[PDB]
Amino acid sequence: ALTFAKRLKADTTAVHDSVDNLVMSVQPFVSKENYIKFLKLQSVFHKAVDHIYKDAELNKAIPELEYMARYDAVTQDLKDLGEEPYKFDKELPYEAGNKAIGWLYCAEGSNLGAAFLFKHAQKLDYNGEHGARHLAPHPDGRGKHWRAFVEHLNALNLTPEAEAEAIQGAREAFAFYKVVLRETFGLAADAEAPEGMMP
Ligand code: HEM
Repeated sequence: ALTFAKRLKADTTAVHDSVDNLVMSVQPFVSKENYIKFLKLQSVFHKAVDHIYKDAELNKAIPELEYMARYDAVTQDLKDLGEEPYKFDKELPYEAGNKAIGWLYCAEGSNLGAAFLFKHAQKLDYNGEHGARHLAPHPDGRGKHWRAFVEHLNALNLTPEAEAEAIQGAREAFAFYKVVLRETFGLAADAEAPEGMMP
């Protein structure tokens, strides 16, 4: 990998796939009840990167970053389902520095992949205007919007030392996501999708 954005993906594809498999494994779209659990998980994760999107310094290296946050859309999705705002039990990670960049990558990247989730959400009468607001595509199209975001990432001009932290940060973001998922769907700690399952 000769670029920052590509190295991130490279060092996190395995953990990313474990996330994809685990989410699918818990049947988020099998019922309104389960979907609600999926929204709560999403809520927590996006609440946890809300301070990163609105990060002064980061908004200098990346334009309109703050406006890319999906936390509100998720809370509104919860509203549409008859649920009041959800709040995590434990303490929410509040990452900063280069490791927080990894978290940003994780959250922003998840948009790129919400297409699949968006499609299955729409099978439950949940679309970008109701219930699946947080999954709808960026007005400019997931592809474009993302490739652009990528330029900004590769633009930070982080040193190998910096990337190392950001990448470790991206792994930790993916790890947290699974911790919340397990708790939200009532699984044991360290629970994973059936071994051998492919995304
Ligand atoms: C079962 C649910 C999920 C599915 C089916 C899924 C699927 C995918 C797919 C197909 C892409 C393709 C993007 C493209 O090349 O156009 C992608 C990208 C991405 N996903 Fe997932 N994903 C899921 C959940 C998540 C979650 C919950 C996170 C993180 C908390 C995550 C983070 C990312 C990241 C960071 C990227 C960007 C990868 C890159 O560097 O191009 N995904 N995902």
